[PDB]
Amino acid sequence: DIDTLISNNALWSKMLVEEDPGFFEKLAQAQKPRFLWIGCSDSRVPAERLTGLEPGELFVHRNVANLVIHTDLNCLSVVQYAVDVLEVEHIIICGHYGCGGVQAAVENPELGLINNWLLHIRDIWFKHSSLLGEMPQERRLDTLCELNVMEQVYNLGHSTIMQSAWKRGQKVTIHGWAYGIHDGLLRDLDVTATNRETLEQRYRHGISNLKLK
Amino acid sequence: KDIDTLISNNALWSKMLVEEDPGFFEKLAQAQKPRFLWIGCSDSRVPAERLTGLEPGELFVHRNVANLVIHTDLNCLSVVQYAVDVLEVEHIIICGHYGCGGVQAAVENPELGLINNWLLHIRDIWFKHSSLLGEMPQERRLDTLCELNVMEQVYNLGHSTIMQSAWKRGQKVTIHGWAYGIHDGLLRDLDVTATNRETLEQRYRHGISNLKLK
Amino acid sequence: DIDTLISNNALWSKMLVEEDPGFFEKLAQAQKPRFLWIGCSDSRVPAERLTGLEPGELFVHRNVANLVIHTDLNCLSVVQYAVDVLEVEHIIICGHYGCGGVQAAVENPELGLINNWLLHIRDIWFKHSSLLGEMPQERRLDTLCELNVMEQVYNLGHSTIMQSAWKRGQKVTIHGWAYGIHDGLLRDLDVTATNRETLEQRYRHGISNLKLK
Amino acid sequence: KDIDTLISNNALWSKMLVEEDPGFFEKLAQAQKPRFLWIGCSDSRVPAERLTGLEPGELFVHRNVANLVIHTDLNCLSVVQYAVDVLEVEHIIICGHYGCGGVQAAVENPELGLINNWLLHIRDIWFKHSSLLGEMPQERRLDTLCELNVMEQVYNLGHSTIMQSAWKRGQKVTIHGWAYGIHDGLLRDLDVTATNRETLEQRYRHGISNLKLK
Ligand SMILES: [Zn+2]
Ligand SMILES: [Zn+2]
Ligand SMILES: [Zn+2]
Ligand SMILES: [Zn+2]
Repeated sequence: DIDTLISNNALWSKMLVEEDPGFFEKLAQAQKPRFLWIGCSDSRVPAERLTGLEPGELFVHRNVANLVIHTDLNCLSVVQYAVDVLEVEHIIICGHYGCGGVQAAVENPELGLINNWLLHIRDIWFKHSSLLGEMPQERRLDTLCELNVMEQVYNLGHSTIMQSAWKRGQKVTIHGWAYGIHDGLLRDLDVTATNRETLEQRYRHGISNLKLK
Repeated sequence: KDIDTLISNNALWSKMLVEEDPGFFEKLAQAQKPRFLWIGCSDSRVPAERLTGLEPGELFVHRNVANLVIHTDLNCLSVVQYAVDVLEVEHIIICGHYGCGGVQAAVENPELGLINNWLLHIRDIWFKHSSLLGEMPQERRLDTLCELNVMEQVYNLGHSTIMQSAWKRGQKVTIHGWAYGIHDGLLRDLDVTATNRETLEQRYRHGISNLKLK
Repeated sequence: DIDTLISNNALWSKMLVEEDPGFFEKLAQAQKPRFLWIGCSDSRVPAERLTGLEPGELFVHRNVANLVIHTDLNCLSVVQYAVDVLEVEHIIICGHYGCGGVQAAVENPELGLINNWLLHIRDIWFKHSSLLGEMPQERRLDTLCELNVMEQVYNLGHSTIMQSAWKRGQKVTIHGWAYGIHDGLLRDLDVTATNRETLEQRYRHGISNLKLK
Repeated sequence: KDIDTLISNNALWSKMLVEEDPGFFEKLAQAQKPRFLWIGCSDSRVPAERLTGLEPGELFVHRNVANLVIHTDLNCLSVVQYAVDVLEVEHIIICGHYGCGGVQAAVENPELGLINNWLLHIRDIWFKHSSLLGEMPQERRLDTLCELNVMEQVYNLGHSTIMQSAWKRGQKVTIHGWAYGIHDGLLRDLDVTATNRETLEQRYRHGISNLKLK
């Protein structure tokens, strides 16, 4: 309960204050994050734990099914601030196998308001219908999870924010990853782009190397 | 740390667990709906998992700049609706933190670009409480605004059709407004906890009143 | 100038007050609109003029390139109010040939913020690349204008707002139209749907009857 | 009127023009950028073309419920940005109208569903001016709110990065706040016209002050 959490915070804080009174000293030392993590609200496994990144190195955004919608100002505001103000060098979009958002999109359950958000994933399911169709029933949702991350990476790269940052020569690299709850091992979908040209090439080869695998 | 470093940490981290504690992945595999929805800032100075001492999978999370719950932001509203109507979280926490770069930039409109539009929502608050903040010892305004902001977002959340509907349906959901600083990482309950429509209107005023009289 | 407009309003009002003092009396007579028109901000030719509809019969929404984005709360709020509150019986999405939004999307000119909005049209251009590709250069933009309207109609029909209204049995029909500035003659794209089932069928046959024509 | 009726009107209407006045389509064919951006309500009780007496193609238009210019609404902001930076409109008009169903529903929160979230933005205003409206003769509040709303949206527009940037670039753009009623269809300039950042802050207060002292 809320009481338990409050208790935890107290103890947790107390402990650190003693053992490592410097812990809060480091944090007090303004360290601009160098990475922007865009993941799902499910947050099955915190980004910090998966990567060993320490708090302060990560600027974070989370929504249902880790989407980067062309016109979602919430995510775009996070991206623009991180890129233009914090000047992060890396942006990572991470999905996860078994994601409830991804599943709900396909198993179209009348969940309410949230379904509108999920229609963006449904567009993807239909876009890659042949590929998804030509494969085992049990492999489709996971493949869709990967297709989603790749499509969002593509959207991120085409945002005016990224196009303008690359055009002016700023150094920003975007990545697309995914992981399962059975080992928490990150899988690089290999759609890493450092400019507008590689974005296209990596998108193309990524989608095609799935049809081959 | 370059990308390859992060991937290296994960590989090793996962290997040790797989061996050392396979139980970790079993707990995770066990589909247990989150009970809390955390709405924090993208700055994420101290991860909510650390702060609350919760295990992964116990929290449904949403993060945006300066932790806002804008009346018409479908991103945050969709997270909320899914959590409440689908995952049925019992608690929703909006947590801010003193020193937030968003809150600061909002009052110092540094011409940061696109992000400024999002921050005008904090500026509205800065002006709304101009007297309370004007009678403030300057160097204590940004921290106050930080708390004022959290309270306003809690207010907006309680007023969302999502929340009004849930409460009317008689569903058990409590919303909280917290804050903490990076000197102790200690959470301060802003005393704006609401469990229904009535409590919402009251606790809200009796949350702002505190500061304007203390 | 602003002065001219103000002058016009005065005269226009004065005139009517005399000739037809009842004009404002009818308006004063609360007449819930029966149609919702969703068109482009260009508004080359006002909806009222194209259809002969009189003010008050039309509830209206306008954005660049007449889009109905899965997650655009502005348009969705107009739709939900019109459907659930005003109970309009008809919703019409109307595009127009030569639309600057449609052209800008393809001729990808770095126009600023607006380009993010237009990425939704670009998705369509690429979705129907084969069809568009297998046709005259001069016919592509106009065809894209039509494809856009059909895709937005499809989006509208899949919104939770429409799905829930149809499921509960409310009578709502959605249409997709377009017109050119050379004759202002409305062309029915024929994707009219009265329920969730006809929506799918009309979408399918509409897209396919274009490839044939 | 059923759909087929509307299509019939168009067919006939177009035929007569094609014959009677072919010049109409020539004027239209002549690409002449709009000079005004009109932001009105979806109610559209009286089309702006009628109100201003403008020809088609002279106005770039945007309509939403209760004519709002929300800080973070990308729909309206994209229309604005395109009009200002691309079409280079010289004037932007935000026009409200007394009796607006959105303004009314906002203060009477009838549990209309999704639309209520959008209307919370008007409610914020209703509360913001609680005294001015509290010292109002009740039956005159909704019309006041209507005007207050327009002024607030004009304020939000002037503060958008889009507008701030344009003005800083030294681009000539003027924003206006109007309103009218369906008894005379006469436009009332709410006196909140702004041509730059300075004028914006001033005219804004000197627009609200009028009402709170008159
Ligand atoms: Zn997920
Ligand atoms: Zn922050
Ligand atoms: Zn257009
Ligand atoms: Zn209205």
